[PDB]
Amino acid sequence: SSRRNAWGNLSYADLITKAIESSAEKRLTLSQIYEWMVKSVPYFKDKGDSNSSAGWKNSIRHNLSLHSKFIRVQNEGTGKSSWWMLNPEGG
DNA sequence: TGGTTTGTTTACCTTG
DNA sequence: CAAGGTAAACAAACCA
Ligand SMILES: [Ca+2]
Ligand SMILES: [Cl-]
Repeated sequence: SSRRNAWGNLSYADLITKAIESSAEKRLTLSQIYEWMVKSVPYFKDKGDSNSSAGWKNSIRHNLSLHSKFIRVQNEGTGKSSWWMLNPEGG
């Protein structure tokens, strides 16, 4: 009752923002964001396997695409997925 | 090849 | 209504 969600008061977008800001280069691929969640948010420490992360990972992809505060940056690297970063121009 | 990952959207509930 | 969390439909790109 003192916390919006199980993991705390931060929204998914806030958590993504934190993960990104935590990197020296201020950019992370989707899987690095997943990694950061499982290593940094107590609540997800265990929800990391295949059968249990399906849902929150869906929520993360959803948040990345929906909010303009996050921009997708091309990574050819042949087969590598996009770098996700905070929109310079704000949300 | 066929299953998985990454991304984009739209929909559905619940709160405030 | 708006915001968020959660589901899900779809498809291009990957990859075992
Ligand atoms: Ca976006
Ligand atoms: Cl697409």
